[PDB]
Amino acid sequence: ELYRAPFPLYALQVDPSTGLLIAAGGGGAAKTGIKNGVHFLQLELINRLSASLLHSHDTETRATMNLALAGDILAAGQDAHCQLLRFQAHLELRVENLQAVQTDFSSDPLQKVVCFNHDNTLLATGGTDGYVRVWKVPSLEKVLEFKAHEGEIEDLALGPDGKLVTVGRDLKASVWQKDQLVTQLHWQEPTFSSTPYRYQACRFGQVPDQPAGLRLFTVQIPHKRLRQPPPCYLTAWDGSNFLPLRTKSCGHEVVSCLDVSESGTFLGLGTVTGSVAIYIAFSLQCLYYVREAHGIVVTDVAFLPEKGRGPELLGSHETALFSVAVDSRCQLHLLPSR
Repeated sequence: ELYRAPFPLYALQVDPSTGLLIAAGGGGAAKTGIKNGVHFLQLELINRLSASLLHSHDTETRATMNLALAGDILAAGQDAHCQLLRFQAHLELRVENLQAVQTDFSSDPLQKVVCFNHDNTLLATGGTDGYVRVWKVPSLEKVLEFKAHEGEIEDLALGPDGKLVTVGRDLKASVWQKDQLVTQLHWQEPTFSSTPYRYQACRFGQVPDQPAGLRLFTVQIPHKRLRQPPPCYLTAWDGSNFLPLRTKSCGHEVVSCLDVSESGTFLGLGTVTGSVAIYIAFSLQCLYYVREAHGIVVTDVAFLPEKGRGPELLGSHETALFSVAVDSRCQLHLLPSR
């Protein structure tokens, strides 16, 4: 393992400019110290890539369940709230709290996903109540609010030219312009189909050097767990036209997380069983798979950035995926050179 935190990990971000690995989680059973927080780790090449705790930011009783990063600002989902933090280096790290706002309002509320728009002027959130809410940054003035799904929101993504994709437990995947529905994705719709599929993740990526480059990547999983579970699928969509270009089965292990490299070249997957995979995004070809790399659900994955401090750390290797899990561990996954 690269790092073992004092609590189960739920979310990961890698800052290209500072070279910091930001791992967040909670629900840790510990007498004194810390049960919930965000840990900032300095990545340093040594003799071999290595991680080291720089700053431990305590979140009191609130487990950080998701993260988004925008320059020096970190947005952190905690219970039914989104908290903002500013972080800067000097090696010391100064971490200021900024505003927070409640983003979910069910009878058992929880924020499930957060991300920025491109210019980091807006923040979009989604949770158990089915409402997408959009907030100005850093003021957290609410600018939009609308019902996106009839159940919990599982993921969302702000794409280029303003488009928002959302996926819920209501089996629908919806594409929005502000609060207006542009279209839905209809992949999900035989007679003896043992289970319907639901979309579990959604990410835009811009595949570099490709003229038909703009993509939306989704993951579909069986809605019901079955004795023999059917496979999960990874689907590449045209990012502008929303046509399904390629659908690849990606195993019977339930996919728990997706990430696209900053470049748009690579996809990372984690599963409920703790497995980790790297795919080539243009063709959905698996480059790397390790079964049960963790003991338990992989909660998030994140590539080493191709810009900033990343290249120096990567060395001869082609890319690096970090994974985190409920086992409180952060693993490194290196692709071979060339």
